[PDB]
Amino acid sequence: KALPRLKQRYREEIREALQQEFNYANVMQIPGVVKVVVNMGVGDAARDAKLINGAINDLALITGQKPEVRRARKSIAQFKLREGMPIGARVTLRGDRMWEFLDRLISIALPRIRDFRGLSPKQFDGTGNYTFGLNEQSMFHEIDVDSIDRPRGMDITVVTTATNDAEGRALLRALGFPFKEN
Amino acid sequence: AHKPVGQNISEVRRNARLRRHARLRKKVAGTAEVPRLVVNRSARHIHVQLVNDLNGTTLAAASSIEADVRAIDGDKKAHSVRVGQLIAERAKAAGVETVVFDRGGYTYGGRIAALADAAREAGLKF
Amino acid sequence: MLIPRKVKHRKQHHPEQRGIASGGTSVSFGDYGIQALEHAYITNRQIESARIAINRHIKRGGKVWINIFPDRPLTKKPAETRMGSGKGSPEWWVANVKPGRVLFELSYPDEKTARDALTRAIHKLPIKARIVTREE
Amino acid sequence: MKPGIHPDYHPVVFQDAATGAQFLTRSTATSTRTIEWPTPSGPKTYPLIVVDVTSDSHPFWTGSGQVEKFRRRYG
Amino acid sequence: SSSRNGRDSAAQRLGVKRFGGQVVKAGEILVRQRGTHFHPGVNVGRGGDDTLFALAPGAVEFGAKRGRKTVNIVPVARP
Amino acid sequence: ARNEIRPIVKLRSTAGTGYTYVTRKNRRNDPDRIVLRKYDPVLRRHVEFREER
RNA sequence: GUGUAAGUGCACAAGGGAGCUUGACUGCGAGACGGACAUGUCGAGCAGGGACGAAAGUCGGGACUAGUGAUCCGGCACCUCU
RNA sequence: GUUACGGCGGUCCAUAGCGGCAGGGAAACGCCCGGUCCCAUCCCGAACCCGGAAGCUAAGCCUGCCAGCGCCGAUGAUACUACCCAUCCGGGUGGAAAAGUAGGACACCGCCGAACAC
Repeated sequence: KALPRLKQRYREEIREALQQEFNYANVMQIPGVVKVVVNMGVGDAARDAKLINGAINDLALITGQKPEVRRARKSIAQFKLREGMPIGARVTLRGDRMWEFLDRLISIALPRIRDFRGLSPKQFDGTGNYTFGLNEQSMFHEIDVDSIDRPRGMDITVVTTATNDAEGRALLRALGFPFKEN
Repeated sequence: AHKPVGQNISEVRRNARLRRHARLRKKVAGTAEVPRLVVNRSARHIHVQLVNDLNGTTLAAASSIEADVRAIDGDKKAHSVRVGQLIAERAKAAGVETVVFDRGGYTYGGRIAALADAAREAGLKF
Repeated sequence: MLIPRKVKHRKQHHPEQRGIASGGTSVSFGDYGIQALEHAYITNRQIESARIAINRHIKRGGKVWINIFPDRPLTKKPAETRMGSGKGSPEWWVANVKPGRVLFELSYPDEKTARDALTRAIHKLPIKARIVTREE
Repeated sequence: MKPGIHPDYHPVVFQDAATGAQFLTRSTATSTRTIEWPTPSGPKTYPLIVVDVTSDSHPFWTGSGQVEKFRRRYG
Repeated sequence: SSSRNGRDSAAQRLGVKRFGGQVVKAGEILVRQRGTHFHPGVNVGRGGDDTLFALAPGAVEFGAKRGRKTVNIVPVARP
Repeated sequence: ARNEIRPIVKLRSTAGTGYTYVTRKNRRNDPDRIVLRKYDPVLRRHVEFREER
């Protein structure tokens, strides 16, 4: 007994508009976002093993779920990197929590970037999966932006059952990502 | 001229099931006095067999499709329970008391486990 | 000079001199070829001498292919040493050459000069050989 | 989701402090990260969060040398 | 002025020991081997060193089961 | 081999009310020595030993 | 990739990961390999008493082969032997 | 018995695979709706698990088509070889490859269950 904003919108308008654009036979062919992905590469694992915990705490406060700590399966010593050194955190988002996260991101933070002209239409890949990146976490009001001791940027990537970049960009437009309309 | 990209989870789930079922099958055996109790599940209904892997033959059978088993009202679990009853009766008619239990590539618990536990209760030795 | 840049095993048995060719019994890339008849080990220096013999007999333009490469070493061991006490070090590199096999292929227009050149390169080698046209 | 608890999850009302085009919806943002004023926008009552800036208050795609001047300025 | 080579390792007597057709008792050793060059089939068991042995008497049949050479044992006919 | 203070060190594993020393060779740069352990003694049954050197 | 050299094998995984955990047990052992001799190698199956598992069943160290030294003479604990 | 059905298996396991084309959804195989209850994520009801049948055969799957990517594959000859003859060379009786070729092949078989029927 509840509905998020973007999901109600998705089931109302966007499916209709893509149908009226691309004319699929079955509606099962309709594109739909599955999951959302978050990652943070600490990179100074061999110099600060504590920024890892810092990033864990930030993403906790940001996404409302305890992250995963991705280990280094290979040992490349030109970076000090050794088998099992924690280099980064990672979180998966699916469902109502995902739609809420996109609502927050599109409505609070991305309208808080400094001189946001536009996210490119060219972060796609093969079929329409949008892989962008943030330099700082100085933007989410979710975050306690008084306590941060360093910039700890991140990298986001958005995956969809779309089959090509045209359908991907069209769907993400209907959903309200500020592309550079070109 | 629309065209897809790759694997659907139906294919994934199917071939993973076959993968782990024919993993498990290494240890399970078949014989006409100790046959294998295979189970084959779907979301809606369920099927089971007693198998002799010496000849790849079959001695009993049951499923939740038969109207006499649909005459249950209760949960999926209760359908499964009555199925275990029927297969106990049929197996012990055709002349099998002891068997093994192949979970067929599925996890134990829920409908599978309630079936098997009903059968253990109603006489089969496993 | 012809040598490989590296071999895995730098001390090998002596190649065999038994049997006829399986490949290289057919001129490939030129017009006028050389074909062996005997069994022999042909080294680096011989082939250098021969290609120079050919290039100093055509002297301008016309191409020369060498379908052989010395990829099998042999081991001399230092002088006046009693037998035993190991296996000597590689010093020169041979290619085995079974009868029927083709060594050289020329591409120069006139058969006169070409046949003569190949003959001058035959007289720089240990084997009886003959000259080939690509035809049947 | 699972024990080994995550942050807490409660609704939120993001009150548009730009032009009054507010938002309100379920979230994982709560005791964790919420503001006072439990204002019911709906049949129930749940926390509120002043929204210093947003979309309809952030000019962007979704929101809104010269010689002819030199000798305009230089007369 | 030394040959630093010269070592070697004594044998282990590996290979097949009861070929096709023969009569074998129980617990008898068909093959000694390092890896599972030959795998077990029916009425055959594996060891620690990937040796094989018989679990039931009978006679041999080196057949394949999905691309892998197996070893089996079949019932002798009782006299 | 010898009796040097090797990394793989120590021995003796004695039993409570069970006098059947079971032996094992283990390291000693790790911490522990007051938990785990089990085995079958004489006249008795599956019960708990110490690593007592 | 497999702890460590190489080979034979491993995707049906013996590779990677998580939960319990001590069978890295006791008393034996049919029949066999290899075999100068002493050494050496596997071993189904039985019994007590256990682990894991829902059960079937597997567990008498490590994916296998190397990682150590006969006999004599002494040393420590236990024995209802003298 | 039978159809474009499902499931368990087998072949000394690609003659069975990959890719392209068309085509099917009665009961079933499915995908899908949602996390109330068992149960679960090294975070995520994504997976496993649970409760149902709004929707679609788009995909999985099954059916036919394409010998194209791969595979299979002879006869005869040759290489090699056992034995014998033979003063070097070479040869005779028997055995017989690899490659290549002709070709084959878009698998075959068994059991139970359904649906269908006398």
